[PDB]
Amino acid sequence: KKCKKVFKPEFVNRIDKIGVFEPLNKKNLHKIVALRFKKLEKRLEEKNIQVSVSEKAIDYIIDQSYDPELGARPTLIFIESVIMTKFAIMYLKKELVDDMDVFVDYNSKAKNLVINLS
Amino acid sequence: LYIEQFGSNMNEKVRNGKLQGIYGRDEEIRAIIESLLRYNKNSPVLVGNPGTGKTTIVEGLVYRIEKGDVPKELQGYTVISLNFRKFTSGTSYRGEFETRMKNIIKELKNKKNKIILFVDEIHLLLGAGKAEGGTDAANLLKPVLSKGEIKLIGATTIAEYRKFIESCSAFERRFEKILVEPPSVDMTVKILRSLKSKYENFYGINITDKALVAAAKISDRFIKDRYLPDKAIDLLNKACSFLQVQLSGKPRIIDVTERDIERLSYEISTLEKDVDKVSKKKYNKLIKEFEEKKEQLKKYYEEYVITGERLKRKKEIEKKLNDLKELTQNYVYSNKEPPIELQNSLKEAQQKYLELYKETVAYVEAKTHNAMNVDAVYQEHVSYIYLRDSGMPLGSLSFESSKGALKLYNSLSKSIIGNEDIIKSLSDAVVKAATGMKDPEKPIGTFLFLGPTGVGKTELAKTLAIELFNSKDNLIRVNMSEFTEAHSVSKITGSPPGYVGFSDSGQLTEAVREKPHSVVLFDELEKAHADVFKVLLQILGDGYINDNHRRNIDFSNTIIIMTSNLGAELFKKKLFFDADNSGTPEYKRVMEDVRLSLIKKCKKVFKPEFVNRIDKIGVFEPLNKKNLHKIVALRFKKLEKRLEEKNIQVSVSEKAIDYIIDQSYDPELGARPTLIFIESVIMTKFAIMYLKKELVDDMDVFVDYNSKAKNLVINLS
Amino acid sequence: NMSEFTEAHSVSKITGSPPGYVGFSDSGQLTEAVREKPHSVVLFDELEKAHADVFKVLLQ
Amino acid sequence: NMSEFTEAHSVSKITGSPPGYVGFSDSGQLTEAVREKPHSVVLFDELEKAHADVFKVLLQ
Amino acid sequence: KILVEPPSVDMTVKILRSLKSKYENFYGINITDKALVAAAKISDRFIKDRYLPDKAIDLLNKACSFLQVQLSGKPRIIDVTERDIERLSYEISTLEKDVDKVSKKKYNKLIKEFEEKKEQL
Amino acid sequence: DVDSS
Ligand SMILES: Nc1ncnc2c1ncn2[C@@H]1O[C@H](COP(=O)(O)OP(=O)(O)OP(O)(O)=S)[C@@H](O)[C@H]1O
Ligand SMILES: Nc1ncnc2c1ncn2[C@@H]1O[C@H](COP(=O)(O)OP(=O)(O)OP(O)(O)=S)[C@@H](O)[C@H]1O
Repeated sequence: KKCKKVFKPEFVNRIDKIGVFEPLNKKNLHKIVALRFKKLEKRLEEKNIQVSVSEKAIDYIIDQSYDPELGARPTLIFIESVIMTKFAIMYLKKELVDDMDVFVDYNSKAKNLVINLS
Repeated sequence: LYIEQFGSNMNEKVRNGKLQGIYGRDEEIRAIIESLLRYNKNSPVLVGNPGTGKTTIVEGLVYRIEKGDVPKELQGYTVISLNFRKFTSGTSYRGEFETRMKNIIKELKNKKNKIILFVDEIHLLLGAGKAEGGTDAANLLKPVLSKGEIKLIGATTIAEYRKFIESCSAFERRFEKILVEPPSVDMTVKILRSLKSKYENFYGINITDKALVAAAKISDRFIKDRYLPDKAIDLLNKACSFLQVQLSGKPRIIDVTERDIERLSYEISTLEKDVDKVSKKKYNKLIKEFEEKKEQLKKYYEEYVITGERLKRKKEIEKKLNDLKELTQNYVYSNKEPPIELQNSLKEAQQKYLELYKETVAYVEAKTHNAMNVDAVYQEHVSYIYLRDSGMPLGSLSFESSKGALKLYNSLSKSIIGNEDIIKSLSDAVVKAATGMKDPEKPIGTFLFLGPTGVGKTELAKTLAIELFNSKDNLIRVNMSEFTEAHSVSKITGSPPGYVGFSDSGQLTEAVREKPHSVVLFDELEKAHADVFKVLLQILGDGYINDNHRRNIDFSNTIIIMTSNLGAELFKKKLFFDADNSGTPEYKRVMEDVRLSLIKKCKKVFKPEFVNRIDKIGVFEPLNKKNLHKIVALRFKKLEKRLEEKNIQVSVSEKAIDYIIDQSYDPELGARPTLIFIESVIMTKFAIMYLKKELVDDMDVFVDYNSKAKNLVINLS
Repeated sequence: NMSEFTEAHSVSKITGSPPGYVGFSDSGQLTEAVREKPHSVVLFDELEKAHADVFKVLLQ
Repeated sequence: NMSEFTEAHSVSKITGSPPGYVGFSDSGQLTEAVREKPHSVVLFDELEKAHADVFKVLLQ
Repeated sequence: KILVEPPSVDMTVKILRSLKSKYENFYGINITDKALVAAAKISDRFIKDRYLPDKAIDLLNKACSFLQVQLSGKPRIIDVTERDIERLSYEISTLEKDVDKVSKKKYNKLIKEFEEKKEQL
Repeated sequence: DVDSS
């Protein structure tokens, strides 16, 4: 009913399929956030740092980054603008070896460990 | 036996070894070959990107002929490339040219012999050329190239090939559009990897294999006008002129330090009978300044030898690898006949790459962009050529690689002491950007700034070009109160075609092409027209803005700054008045309560997608009196920079601090006229006192208040 | 970038300048790209900002 | 295609570019195809799309 | 003005069919009649800048010299894949010793495909 | 926290 006001009802005719996206459930975000670390590996594939994130790390992210109303953009911001900050800092001086199986975890301490294992 | 000096020889060049070995392109080669052999017209033309290889594909064809990787109908033939100068310059008289036209074309039709024609640029045949100087648009070969008699191979670029369509629309069905594709960066890695044998034998210097991948991938996200094989190959030839200059003979750094010996010490002789004023104060400085200069001299020559000592180690131990391998390369590899040096001396040679070469890896982080004795190719030396070629000013963010970047938080804290949480997010963004980390299609450094009118909203911003880039030129002031019109949208993206100002490209699109690494202001957003905000939601979202050219502009490594007032309507009754105590119990929770209500205004004026676009929203506290102690004092440090010619050194006691503040400050105007309150009482009368001869040259003005409400003329030596 | 078409003045971006004006080497914005790439996925990012006259071009 | 005639200065696709400007070859765009095929049915896809300057041509 | 009209592509099937002997006898390879009707329908639906009796002929012209590459030479895949065997082995011959820790995976990329490419062969 | 070996 809005596409016949704004979009001049022939557009309702001409378009084959009007897909309508749901807001993101939290069951998807265990995968959608997990996809971004694989795309984060593609930006560190020169550096050969393989960042592996488990669901014990994902749950801390969703609880403190996700509202449904914005559709999980700031969760994305929360990865890049917060936890990715001193992945960059620890690489500057000699603290990030270019071959470490980097892992993220929470001991339910409200505190993060990034685990470096060769 | 045609002369072929009218054009140029082509087959014998590969016989001469000038083109032996070309990375093939099999989807492209057969498109030439399958054009050639049909019953009808036999005219392929290479059409594609200028930045792609045009000529080098046909040069690959000659190598395919001599090795016999051609069908039987294409064996033995010779390409002829054409020297376009010899058409018009050969016309010494009118009757002497066109016999050569008969000499060519009678060898084109019924020769039935070795015949392949090549054209560098068809624009030099049809776009240029007199009717009397040779082939033009009005000459022959138009009704000839219906038939498959003559076999030429052309090379044009796409947007210029569109001139042939609009010229007369008759060559369109005589030549053949063979689309030449861009070579898809991961293949250019395979191209340059095949070219490791040639450049290393061209000039000798060893090329690392990290930087070869880095020569291509960094060329993507940054350089736009050139394209993939030109970017991937020119930089390695531009890696020559950085390495060949420095590694042959003494490097440039040592030459720079030798200049300061004769330039600076020359001025001691220039003041002997010069008992005139202040300039002899340099003798208190220049002797101490030479002690600042000459300590840098003593370290560099000592470090140069140590790096040269690594050259004495590396260049000899690599010669030992020929002993350790070639004996094993002929059936001893199938027999492992020494179990002695194949485990001991080989691993220790690798340990020298694990010890002597890692020190050269450790040499990079303090020798970020130069190289005194380095035969490797590090990735920062590759990206320095990008700094050397692209729109980069001098010493800046990237010139202090990976070590000064942590210290950049300190210098920016020397501008605005207050508002750490804003600058902390500003601190990480540079660490995301200049440190080889993730540069998304999101532009790096997008931040909203909110506060009352007066606080250092754009202060932060100026210093991000004054202190970071050290240039004051990456700043782009954008008066968003000049965009109050609904028509003002076109001032950024340019004008639609055929209309007024289409020769322009847009005001802000043009400035980014001149300076692709810069800081971007947007000054007064609260007055800006609501449909201009509709443009910015894709600028923060994606780098690309299409234009009048439909050119692609990126905003990678560009800090976008979003200052706006929006707070004097909410900071209303001086809620944060006297926040000097900064309020751990209440003040802090007010900053939670305020900022969520400002996001409500971001929902109200902005149609809140900007919240999804902006990385981080910062809110400025108003200035406290503890802030006003040190902050007002910074102007007196820069006061002596403009007034050292005047040589009145104004000293500010702590008594002079609160006299300025307590008559002028409010949280409304954000200590803006307080610096004017400095200028309005004391600073106007220095011009009068300089006219007559009282405080002219060497007079230490001690400014103080003894609760006496007047500046003092108590003066010292 | 469908945020640029807020103007009714900006419709001739897509189909090109009419004759007697500047663009002839530029035959149009979306027109020449599809001729260069007839196998493509043509985006339209933000329709709610484009002007109603730009939508009249998309009707065909 | 009525979609290209939304703007006022789009009449020049019917009667070609006016003389003395950039263009004037292929002297009309309509009224060349009409001269090529003077036994034809001439479509106009919509009519509400066009600027009112275009309709003064169709009155003739 | 004696106007030449375009030849109304369903009639150009008869035009190509009259010319089949001038292509079959020219170099040797038969042309099926199923490809003729499809050669017309690509001229309609897809290419629009060139005109009608060219595009029906010029695709079959490209259909002529396409199979000549296969039958009067090496076929498609054997010619292409053997070069990638030679090109990637050339690229190993450019390396022949590297530093570790990065190129380890690149040794584990190029070398492992040679067993894969030759089993494809 | 960082956990390095
Ligand atoms: N496949 C390739 N292998 C190696 N070098 C290549 C290749 N393609 C291009 N080049 C290099 O590209 C440079 C020449 O530019 P090219 O784009 O090849 O010339 P072009 O294709 O004719 O483009 P124009 O028409 O001159 S603007 C030379 O340095 C070549 O070595
Ligand atoms: N922490 C600080 N460091 C240096 N200067 C400051 C600081 N805080 C305020 N200022 C002064 O205030 C000015 C800040 O400029 P602006 O941000 O333009 O002020 P404004 O009145 O908020 O105007 P806006 O932001 O464009 S509406 C500078 O010229 C500084 O001299």
